Amino acid sequence: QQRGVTIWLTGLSGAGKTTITHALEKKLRDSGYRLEVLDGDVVRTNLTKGLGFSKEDRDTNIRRIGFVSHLLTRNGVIVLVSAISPYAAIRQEVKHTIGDFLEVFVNAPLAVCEERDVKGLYAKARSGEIKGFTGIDDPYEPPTNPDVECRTDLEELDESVGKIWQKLVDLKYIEG
Amino acid sequence: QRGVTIWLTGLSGAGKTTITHALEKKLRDSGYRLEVLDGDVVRTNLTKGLGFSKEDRDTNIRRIGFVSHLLTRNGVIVLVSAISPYAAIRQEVKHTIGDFLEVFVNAPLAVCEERDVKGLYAKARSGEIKGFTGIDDPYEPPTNPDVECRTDLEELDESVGKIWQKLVDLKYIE
Ligand SMILES: Nc1ncnc2c1ncn2[C@@H]1O[C@H](COP(=O)(O)OS(=O)(=O)O)[C@@H](O)[C@H]1O
Ligand SMILES: Nc1ncnc2c1ncn2[C@@H]1O[C@H](COP(=O)(O)OS(=O)(=O)O)[C@@H](O)[C@H]1O
Repeated sequence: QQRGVTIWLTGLSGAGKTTITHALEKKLRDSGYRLEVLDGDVVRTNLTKGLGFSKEDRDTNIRRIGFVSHLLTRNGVIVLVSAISPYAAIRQEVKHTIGDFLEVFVNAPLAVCEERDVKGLYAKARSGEIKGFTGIDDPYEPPTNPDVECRTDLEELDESVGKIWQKLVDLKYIEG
Repeated sequence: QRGVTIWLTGLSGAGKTTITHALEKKLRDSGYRLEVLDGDVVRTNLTKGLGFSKEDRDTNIRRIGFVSHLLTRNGVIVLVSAISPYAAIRQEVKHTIGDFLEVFVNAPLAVCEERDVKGLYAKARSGEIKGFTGIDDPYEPPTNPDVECRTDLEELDESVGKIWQKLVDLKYIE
């Protein structure tokens, strides 16, 4: 049994949002659930191609992802969003529009993300090669009341996915 | 019942929006699950910021196709109303979506220009607006649409009826 819902992963670059998204996607698909993934890194090559990382463009980006997530959710689809989405007021705006919405705070310390520097972006932010990088010289406003929080430096992947899954069960979006 | 994109293409003023709304009502009143993506409306949200250059119309149509695809493959009936003047781009979206009906809303340029519903034809003729479809920008008519509605020669009910019957024939609806 399946009801529409947007599962919204927010957090720093490198915090592990994509990894959780993919593991959660697999778990859901293997149970027969109907889903769509909207990953910021990927949709910025199509749906939101042309946008940069100014405040205006991040707002446009998140609002556009929210638009598509809303249409899918209200038609019964489970939508997995993975996007830095650093502005709380914008996340709240999307949550309010969609209603069936779960905010997942993928919470890793800045220092941990910077040490791994998976795509080399932190070093480029520090040197000034890149301007306005989230967490270094651009805001990240952490969720104050997320529905699920995953402290990825302190919990195993299965534990993080498990908490999202259990929340979906508790709220009866998927079968227990 | 089955997902499908119903894609209305045609000149400004040809009657696309009127057919869309009438079709939407008929589908909803029969219990069907749908979404409408009207070019005039999505250009205030989904495609806000784009103009009417070739590259912007391509971006516009491709982005509408992106959303239509995700909805269609999840069982939703999607009604698109957009000038979509480039045949190759309509074909590209049709190919991506698969379950796609191209509806040619075909009114003569002269009929659309004489009504000039939004005053845009007069603005195109004076040069107030540049690159207006059918006046100084292309419209490439479908050569093999799934349904054609000659709105200057058909009653609204007849145009809607043909789209409905096509949906029935192809088993998208009961
Ligand atoms: N200035 C930047 N700030 C954050 N991420 C950036 C920046 N420049 C490039 N990126 C890349 O863009 C990705 C973030 O895109 P989004 O999740 O779509 O951002 S968001 O702020 O608009 O939500 C990061 O994973 C990173 O790879
Ligand atoms: N240069 C223009 N050409 C066509 N339509 C225009 C133009 N400028 C403003 N408009 C308005 O924009 C609408 C067309 O938008 P679309 O259907 O989204 O066009 S499309 O070519 O990109 O598919 C028309 O109904 C008309 O009202």
